[PDB]
Amino acid sequence: DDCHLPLAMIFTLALAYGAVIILGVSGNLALIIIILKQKEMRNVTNILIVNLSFSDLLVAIMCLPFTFVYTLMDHWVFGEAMCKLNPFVQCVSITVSIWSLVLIAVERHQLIINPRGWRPNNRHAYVGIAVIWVLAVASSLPFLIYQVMTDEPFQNVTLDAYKDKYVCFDQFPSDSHRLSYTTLLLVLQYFGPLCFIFICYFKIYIRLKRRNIFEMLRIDEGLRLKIYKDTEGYYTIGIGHLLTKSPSLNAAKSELDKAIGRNTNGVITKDEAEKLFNQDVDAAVRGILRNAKLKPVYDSLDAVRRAALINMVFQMGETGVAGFTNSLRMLQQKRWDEAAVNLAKSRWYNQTPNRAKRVITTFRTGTWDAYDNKYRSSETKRINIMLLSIVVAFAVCWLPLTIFNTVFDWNHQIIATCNHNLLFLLCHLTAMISTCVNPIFYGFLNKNFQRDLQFFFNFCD
Ligand SMILES: COC(=O)C1=C(C)NC(C)=C(C(=O)OC)C1c1cccc(NC(=O)NCCCN2CCC(c3cccc(OC)c3)CC2)c1
Repeated sequence: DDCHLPLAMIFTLALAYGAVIILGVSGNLALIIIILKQKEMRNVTNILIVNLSFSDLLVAIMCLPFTFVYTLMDHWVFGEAMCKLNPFVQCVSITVSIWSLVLIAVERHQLIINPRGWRPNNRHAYVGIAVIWVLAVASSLPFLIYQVMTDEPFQNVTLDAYKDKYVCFDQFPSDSHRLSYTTLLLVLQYFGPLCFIFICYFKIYIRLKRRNIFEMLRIDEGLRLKIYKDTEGYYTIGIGHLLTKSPSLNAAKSELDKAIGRNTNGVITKDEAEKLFNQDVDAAVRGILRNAKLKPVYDSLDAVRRAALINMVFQMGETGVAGFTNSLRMLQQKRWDEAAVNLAKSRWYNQTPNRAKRVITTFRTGTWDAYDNKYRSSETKRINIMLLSIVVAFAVCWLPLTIFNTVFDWNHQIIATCNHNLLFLLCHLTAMISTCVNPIFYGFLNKNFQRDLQFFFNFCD
């Protein structure tokens, strides 16, 4: 066989695997214990995170050490029971994690669409996790059924006359049966769901940008649920939405019952106000793009700075903002500090300083730091970025082993060498690291958990 694996690699790997056990097993068990006993911190997202780290506890116990030890041997010393479970319990774990991450993305998407009235009773999450586990066990079953432990190796193993040497290998009906199962598993259970997860998180980001523009105008133009007479003298409702220039209150009430399409009687809801504000934002955007002066300036700006421009259109109008000739020129040319000086030298700034000072600070920094009251928008931005990073870390971790496994499923004829076993252990370890990314991203990036894990570890002493 001309084979020779060095002990300089073996011990370094044993240290690396042992580190991923003590960081994984403890971290995933700490994440569970904290969320479980800490009631009210056990929300739909957190319940699915406990389910996610429970599967990562199984692959760390049932699969991780047995695969490493078997690789360094020409025979399976753990029995038929541990042999058949190895690909099954690993597959179930990848699948449960995939669907639990899918469910988290759907829950986060429902929260960004409707945060006000979304009060979910955890029973739908318990229903989800049960369906996920039944779906995972079912789809993974052929690995358990077709994994074999026979003392009849395909290849020459080292002689041992006193004991019968057994080998743990996959023995599917045929190569087409194995390859067909494996390719739709990889496509429909790995790539497929992941694509959908990223689709949701993109849709979350897009709807969050439009709701950030809502919070900006709420603080400035003001959110009113009753038909009120504005500075001009005409009837308005919500965030500066004009009904009619008609002086009759009943004539103005008729426009609201037409805009909403419901018998309002002068009173509308918080959600009803956001729906019309978003329509005005689109109407303003359409106008800004129709405006030759304001179109190159809007196109130049980022999401935050475009909102500062929209806030200005909502206040002065299109002909109003167009009058800021030299200031818009500077904003177009990305001179944020120079433009902040010029926008303060206006008749707009002197008249409405409180609003202007905020709009100017947003045009200079390019962030919602001017509107510090909006800290609720800043928190869910951090949570969704962390949750997306968990998905990417999961996808990247398993990707080298997923490639190694398919490459050798199509090239099943190829004999396992010392170079293959080293490459496999480097892929297996990277995949095993996914067990650690769940508590490290939910600990060192989550503010609630980092202080809580320290007030539990030091409390034990
Ligand atoms: C829903 O997503 C999934 O279910 C999976 C993903 C995403 N990610 C991994 C790592 C999987 C896994 O661990 O599932 C249990 C399965 C999966 C995917 C594709 C393909 C496969 N193929 C097989 O298991 N073939 C059966 C043959 C497996 N052999 C791979 C090579 C290995 C080996 C080991 C040492 C040296 C070698 O050199 C030739 C070869 C021996 C076992 C699995």
